[PDB]
Amino acid sequence: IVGGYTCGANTVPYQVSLNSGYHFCGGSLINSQWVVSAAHCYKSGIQVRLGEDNINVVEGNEQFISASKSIVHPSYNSNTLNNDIMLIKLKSAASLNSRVASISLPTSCASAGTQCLISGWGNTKSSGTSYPDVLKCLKAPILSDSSCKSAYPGQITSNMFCAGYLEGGKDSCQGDSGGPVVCSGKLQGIVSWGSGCAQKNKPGVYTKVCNYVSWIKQTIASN
Amino acid sequence: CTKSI
Ligand SMILES: [Ca+2]
Repeated sequence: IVGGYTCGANTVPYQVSLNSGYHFCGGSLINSQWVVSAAHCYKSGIQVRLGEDNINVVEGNEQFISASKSIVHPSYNSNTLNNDIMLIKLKSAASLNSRVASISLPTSCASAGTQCLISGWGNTKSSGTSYPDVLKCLKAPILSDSSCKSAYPGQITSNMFCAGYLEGGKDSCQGDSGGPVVCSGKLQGIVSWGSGCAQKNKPGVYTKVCNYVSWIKQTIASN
Repeated sequence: CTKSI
């Protein structure tokens, strides 16, 4: 997260870190056994780290739970990043508590201008790399589809939205992928992609979770 | 560009 702020430990209790011996993506806990992340975060060997704040220090409240299933959306296109959503089933249900909590899926899509919280342990620099220890947060609005498509012509599918800032300086960034964009208590987005990070006129692009709620529910229900 | 590490 570039241009964000330290969330505060466990203030984003649905934020998970996907770890493969290092934090590589975020995710969002959507129930005690399932995490939503980005399909492009798929890999083997995912350990979901819940309850994290400092991802480099065991501070307490962490639960590290292996992924038992990582379900990339069947129509994920790794070139266009359409359907950039993955569900991870935890090998065991997380113990939910104030620091490890699910986030609700949307019941409807969010409108442009909806303010959301994007969080992650991604790079905090728009140029160069600095990976934080602690979870970073960014309040960011969903941009209009027109602005999003203007920023990323031909690249924004109906399953994506832009959020953030066009003036630069505030965005999700590498290492934030898969993590949440939560708006009014609903997981509306998954950090997916963008042209660089926090670049002027290049807002973050996020998987539009509301388009996947049924898929998520159906997939969870069948797994 | 995807935002993974
Ligand atoms: Ca930790």
